[PDB]
Formats: sequence, structure tokens, C-alpha cells
Amino acid sequence: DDEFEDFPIDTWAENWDDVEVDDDFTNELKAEL
Amino acid sequence: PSLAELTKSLSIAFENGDYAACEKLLPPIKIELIKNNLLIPDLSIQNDIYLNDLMITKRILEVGALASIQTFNFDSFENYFNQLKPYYFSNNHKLSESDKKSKLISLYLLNLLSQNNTTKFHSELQYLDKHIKNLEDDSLLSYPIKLDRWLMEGSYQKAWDLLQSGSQNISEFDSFTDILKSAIRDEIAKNTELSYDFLPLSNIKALLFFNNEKETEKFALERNWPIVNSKVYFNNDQKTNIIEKAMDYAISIENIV
Amino acid sequence: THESGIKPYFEQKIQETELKIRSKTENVRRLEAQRNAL
Amino acid sequence: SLTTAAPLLALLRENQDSVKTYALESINNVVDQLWSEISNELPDIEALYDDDTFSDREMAALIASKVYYNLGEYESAVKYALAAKDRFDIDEKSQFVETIVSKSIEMYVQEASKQYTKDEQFYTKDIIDPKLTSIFERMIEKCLKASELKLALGIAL
Amino acid sequence: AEEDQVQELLKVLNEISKTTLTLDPRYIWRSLKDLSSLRNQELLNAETLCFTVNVLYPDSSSFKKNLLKFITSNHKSSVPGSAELRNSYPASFYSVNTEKKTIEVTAEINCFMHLLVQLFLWDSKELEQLVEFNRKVVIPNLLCYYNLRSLNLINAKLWFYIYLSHETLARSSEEINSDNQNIILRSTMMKFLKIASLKHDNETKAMLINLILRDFLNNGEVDSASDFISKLEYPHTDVSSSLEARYFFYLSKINAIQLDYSTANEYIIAAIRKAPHNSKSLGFLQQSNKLHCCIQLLMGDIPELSFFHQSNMQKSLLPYYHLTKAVKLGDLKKFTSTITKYKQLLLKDDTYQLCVRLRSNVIKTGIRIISLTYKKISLRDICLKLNLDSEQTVEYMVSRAIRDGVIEAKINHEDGFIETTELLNIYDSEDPQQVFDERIKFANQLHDEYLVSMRYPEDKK
Amino acid sequence: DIYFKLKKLEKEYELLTLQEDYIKDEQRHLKRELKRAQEEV
Repeated sequence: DDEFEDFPIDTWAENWDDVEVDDDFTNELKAEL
Repeated sequence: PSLAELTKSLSIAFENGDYAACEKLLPPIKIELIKNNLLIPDLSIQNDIYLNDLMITKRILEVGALASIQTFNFDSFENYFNQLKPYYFSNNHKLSESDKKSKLISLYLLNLLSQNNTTKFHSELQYLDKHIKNLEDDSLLSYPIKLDRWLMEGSYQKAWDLLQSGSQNISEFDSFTDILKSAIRDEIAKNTELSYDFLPLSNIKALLFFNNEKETEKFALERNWPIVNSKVYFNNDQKTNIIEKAMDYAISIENIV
Repeated sequence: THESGIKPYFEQKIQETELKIRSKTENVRRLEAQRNAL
Repeated sequence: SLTTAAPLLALLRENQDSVKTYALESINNVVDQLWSEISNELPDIEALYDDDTFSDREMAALIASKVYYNLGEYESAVKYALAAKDRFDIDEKSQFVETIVSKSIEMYVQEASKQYTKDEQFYTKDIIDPKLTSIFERMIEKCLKASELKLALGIAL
Repeated sequence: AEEDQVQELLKVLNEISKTTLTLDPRYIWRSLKDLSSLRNQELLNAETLCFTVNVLYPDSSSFKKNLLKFITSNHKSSVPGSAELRNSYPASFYSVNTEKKTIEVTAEINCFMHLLVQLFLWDSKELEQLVEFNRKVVIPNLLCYYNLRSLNLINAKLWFYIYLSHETLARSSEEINSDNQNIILRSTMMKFLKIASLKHDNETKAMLINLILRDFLNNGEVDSASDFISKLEYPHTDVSSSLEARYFFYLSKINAIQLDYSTANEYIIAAIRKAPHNSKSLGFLQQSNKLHCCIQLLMGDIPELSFFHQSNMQKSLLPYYHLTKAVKLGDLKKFTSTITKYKQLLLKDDTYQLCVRLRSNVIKTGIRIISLTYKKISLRDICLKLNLDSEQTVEYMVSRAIRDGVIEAKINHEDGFIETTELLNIYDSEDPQQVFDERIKFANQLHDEYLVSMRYPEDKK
Repeated sequence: DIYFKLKKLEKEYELLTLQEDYIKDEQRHLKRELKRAQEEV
């Protein structure tokens, strides 16, 4: 059991990727023509 | 003679551009430098009398290093920088100031890049980062760092520009222009030997950053590329497999048994 | 450390032989266990 | 003091005997802290010792022996330290002296065993390297002065 | 309340006292475990160490004078008490010095008292006189004096506290003589390291190697450290797993800054596996995981974006998470924005030097993305999708990339198209041979150590 | 004194080496005779 006092604790003053969203692409401009 | 007149002569010869005269003057100085015990900045003694000659030794070594670099004496420049190392990289505020510090360190880093010793370059870059605040802000120190980063990326177009734009900015890097440009050119040649097939020589002349076709053809002949109609065609231990591995697996299985 | 002459000789060699004794005694005890079981 | 051995190392290539002597003297007192960088160019110090025209080859041999001893090759350190002759101290309080003496007597015992294997009658008055035999004899005489009769007899056996 | 603390301390010292008769490495490991336990609740407190020293150290012991000077220079409630209790305590607590025919404090006992003094000063934030003690007592009088192989582990923790206190004082304050002090400390530590290696102990050499490496890294000197470890062997015997983890982490640092990323990754994974996962070890684990992430990114492999959602380590990996996202998307603008934003946090972890080197890898992975999804792609479109400049820069980058392993492609200057070829089937070459050989090696050595550990209860059966 | 301790430790080591080689050889021949006895029974 070592306290690891040389390395201080930093101070502060089912999932993989899919971090972006496609939103409403729709793209009805093709349907315009 | 004595130290002071030797320093005066060294300074005058440097201001006159007589680098050979400076290189002649240096060996006499070092004997009395040793006699006065000034070469090693002894940290045990903090007497100001000892300190006042430390910047004199700094000046002497800086002139020695510049005389070496202007006389194509990279080895002697390395030796003088090593002798200067304790003076610069120390907490001694009176000792660790020099208007020529950035120039000397940048010259050392460019020399390290010229010897294509990238490991040494990165290690010393970490050293200088830890020992100097705001490393990237200094343009003179930024020069070798930028030349390394843009070379690692591959944007030699921004690197060959920097080498040609170095010009008078520091006025000492002109001694290193040839070797760095040669390294850039041979690196680009290595890159092109594997990527392009049937590359016209006219585009090669500008791709390799050359100036006239004759040097391009000579360089291609040095690399042994055929020049058929100016259309360069590049063309171009561990263990016995199966046996060794299977036998070793059998040995490991049966030895422990 | 300090001292020199004959005494450091025998002290160091005794230390080396003691380490050899410890490791080899452990190995011998393991081997004896397997031998006795078999 | 110094944090890197390169400052004093740059002197080791130069020509003037005075700067070589000063560099060898300075490195000897600080080789403890920086054995790695000094060990990087060990051929240079070895060649300095090899040259006969040098006026301080003994200190070069001693410093090379210290570097080798710090490395781990104790036999080469024993070989070089004996070649340092008078420069290699025998009575100073240091781990280097104790370890070099112990390894020297290691080698002396092995070589004398070989000698008595082939030349059984005697170790012979001069076959062994004179420096090693002299060191062994001086060490056992010193232990005799300290009234270590039993250990002296044992090591002689 | 002082009485119970004194009795507990005396029980601990008796536990360490048995080694003088046992002459064995045991009875000190349990002592250090109980010592950490005592420091956990501060049961050593204060004014009880003074009582213990007064009733234990005889006046003939020169160490007692300096120890009393340093623990408290004002408390003078010198209790007579057990002043006659000399033969009452077991003889393990003393030793009749034949030189002067006087009893004296046992060597291990004295070292334990000095260690306790170090611990009390460290846990009272009294750093100045802590470093004064470091430079005045333990170094010049204790460590240089006891040439015994039974001390061992005591010297390791003592050295650890010496270096830790010195570094904390040096970094915290700002003086001008710290250079010579640091040089002297490094020289002393390395001399003691050589002495310990020659005396053939194991824990002290390992701890001194760790301390020297930490000093080299904190100073910034790297190449000297790289040559230093290359000419030494870190023993794997009697060494606790914590020391191994420390050494492997520092070795990973050293091999990482010098562009040896494979070795750095292997050593950092070994360090991660060799470290305790208790809550008290969280800081070291976090500092190692940051570097593991940096090494994985720099080697080319993109870390799986779920270990960023780990335990309490998760709150500090956010800058590295954004960097990983920027690399995965291969966008130089986002990478530059993240680097500029978290520059201070990246340098405070001493990884900013490593992280700036990621700029090349961003270009490499961008070219990999635009070469895996484009059999034949116009150079202008490559430039646009790479957010870059005129055709020449793209050509230079591509020519660099294809000869640098990645992008098994081919460039033709006719009309700006990089006609990349297909990928050779990996299950047609000798690479699976190598992968399976590595796996078999690991499994076989694992089974071998498994059997060698299993074998002992056969005798214990 | 010290020399006697060194020689005694050397003798103990050498005897122990004898013991180790004995035990290894006996392990191998116990394997052999175990197979033989299993067959004989």
C-alpha cells in the first residue's frame, strides 16, 4: 500500500461514436425541380 | 598576455570580420581562463568578483562560436555551445542573459536538423521548452521549430520559402542554407521515387525546387533515374517461419510438462 | 561505504552465497513438494 | 558544479596538454554524478590513455576505470585501475577502492588457481601480472597489520 | 489520550524490533503497512513523539539532540518518567556498544524514528525545516553511517520523502541557490544508488532509479535520462508493484519524447497494468492515462471513444477527448482551436510538447479518410475536403504519405487524380503468423507463471 | 571466524545443488516408473 504522494490528485479551480447529429436534412430543393 | 587584452583583441577582430584571427586568438585565451578558473561557472562561490568575469567568458565563448560557424567549423561550434551550456541554462539571472542567446540556440538547432538527428532535435527542443519561457514567441527560436514542423507535415513549399526568406533575418543561417536545402531535396526525391510513375522532367524541375534544367538532370542521374525523353521512370532475420515457431511451441509445452 | 581489504571480500562473497542459498532453497522446496506427491 | 558533462567533454578533443590536464582533474571529481555522458565517448579517454606523449595518462586511465566500474564491467575497471599505478589510491574511504580491490583479488585468486593447476609446485615468482600480485600482497600485509591473522591465512590459502 | 498512542507506537516499534533478532526482510513490510495506517489517522500526533524520544533515546545518543531540535525547539516538558526504563524494555530496543560500553538506540529503530520525523513534518506542511532536516540530519549522519543490509526498505521511503520534500520546496518557492542544491542532491542520490547496487539490495536501487528519473524529467533533461536507463537494469525482485509502475511510466515518457512510440505504448500499458487501482492511487493513474491517450493518438491508432467516459479520471481527459475528436474528423482548424484553447492545461500536464506533434497525424488521418473512400479523386476535391491550399501542397503531402506506410495509392499528374489501388488481403501473408505467435507467447508465459504460482500450495497441502 | 562462515555456506550451497539435481532426476524416473506401474497393475 503506497500513498503515491509524488503524483498529486488533480485540482480544478453500450456507447461508441455517434457523437454528431444529422438534423433535418430534408433537401426539398431536389423536390422543387 | 593577460585575459583583458586578449578579450579586446578578440572583440576587435570579430568586429573586423577576421574570423581566422579570432580562431587564432582563442587558444591563448583558454589557458588563462583555466588559470583563473573561469571556464566552469563554479556555483559554490557566489562572490560578485567571480561573477563579473563570467559574462566576459560568455562573450569570449560567443565570439568563438560565431567565428567557428562563419568558418565552417560546426564541430567547434558544438564544442563552444557545450562549454556555454552551464552559463545559459541556469537560474543565475546575472549569468543567463544574452542578446545572442536566441541566435546561438537557433544555430545549434539548425545544425542538429542538418545532421538529420531528429531524436536529438526533439530531446533538445523539450529541454529548451522546459528551460525557456514562451519558446514559440521568439522568432529566432521559432525558425528551426517551424522548419521542423513544416518538414514533418510535408509542406516543403512553406519550408523552402522559409529557407529562402531567411536571407538577412539572422545573416548566419546562410551558411546552413545549402545543407538544409540538400536535405529537403533528397527527402522530396525519396517521396517522389514511390508516388509518381512516368513523371515529366519539366514538372520535376519545379517539384524539386530546382532553378535550371541541367541541375535537375544531374540530380536525377545521381539518383539513377532514367531520363528517357525527359520522362523519368522510377521503376525500382527475425526467425524461420513455421519451423521455428512450431518447434518453440513444442519445447515450451514439453519442458514445463 | 568504508573499509577495504579481505574483510569486504569475505562479506560480499558471503552475501552472494546467501542469496544463492535463498533462491535455490525455495526452488528445492518446490521440487521436493512435487517429488513427494508423485 | 555542472549538470552536463559536455562542457568539460569538449576539452578532451583539444590539443594543449594544460587543458587536457585540467579537464581530467575536473572530471575526476565529478565523474560520480555524470558517468553516462562521460561513458558516451569512452573511446576518446581510452585513446588519451593509449597515447604515450601525454603527460597525464595515469589520470586518464583512472577516470576510464571509474567510468567502467560505474558501467558494470568490473574486470575492465580492474585492468585499467592497475594501469593507473600510483594514481589509483588504495587507502581512501570510497566504494570504488573497496570494489576494485575485491575484484582484483577475485581475479588474482582465479589466476593463481589456474597457475597451481598447471604449475602445481609453485605459483612461480613471476608469471602473474606484477601489479595484481603487488596489490594482493599489499592488501594481505595491511590486514596483517590489523591483527587479522585468521583472515590473512584463509585468503592466503 | 497520549498514553494509548504511546503504547501503540511502542507496539509498532517492537514489531520492527524483532528483525534485529530475526535478521530477515520480514517484520519491516508489516511495519511500513502499519506506519501508513498510523499516518492515515494521524495517531502519531504531536508531543507523543517527544515523549517517546525522551523515554527511548538515551542522552548519550547524539541523534536525539538533533531530533529534539527539529521536532520542536520550544516544548521542554521533559518527562522523567521512564528514564530508568532501560533494562525494562526488551534488549531489541537497545544495543550495548562495545566501543564505549554503552547501550544505544538500535540502527533500525533510529532509522524508523527519523522516518517518523519526516512523516510528521510532511503532514504538518512544515516544508522549510523539513528540507533543513533533509540536508542536516538524515543525509550527513544517518544514511551515510549505517552500512547494513537489513535497513533496505526503510532507506527507500526515506529517500522518497527526501526527494519529494526537496522538489516541493524548490518548485513552490523561488530562490537562486537551488541549482547547486539540486546538483548536490542528484550527485548524492546517484552515489547511493551505485552503493546500493553494489551491496546487492533491490528496493533501494529501484527507488533511487525512480527518483533520479523523476528529477531528470522535472528538470527537462531527457537525452541524459535516455542514456542513463540504457546502461542500467531495473531489478524485478522484492520490488513492490508501485515502484514498477512508476519506473515503467517514466520509461514510457522517456521513450515517448524521443519518437519511439511502440516501446512507449508497451511500457505505458505495462505501467497501467502494474499499478494499484485504489482511490489513493487515482492521481498517478490519471497522469498515466493522459499519456497513454497521447501515445495511442501519436502512433496512429485512434483510441476507442468510450474509455474517455471512465471513472473519476474522466473529468481530466476532456481536452484529450476534444483532441481525439479533432483527429478522428481529421480537421486542422478544429485541432488548432482545441490546442490553442487548452494550451495551459496541456502544458501543466507536461504533455504539450507531445501534443503539438499530433499535427502531422491529423494530416495523415485526413488523407487516410479521403483515400479509403475515393478510388479516383480529383486533386482539387482532395484540397477542398482537406481544407488546404493549391495543388502543389496537396501533391507534396500525398507523396509524403504514400511512402510513409499509410495510403497504398498512386498519383498521376495527367489529370489530378490519385488512383488508389485495392487493399491486399491480410489473410494471405505472414502477418497472421506474427500476430498468433505473439498471442501464443503471451498465453504460454501466462500459463507458466500460473503453474509456478500454483505449485507452492502443493507443499502447503 | 568469517572464513569459517564462508566455507560453511559454500558447503551448504553445494549440498543443496546435489539435492536439486537428485530431485529433478527422481522426478523424471518417477514419471517413468509411474507409467510402468500403471501398465503392470
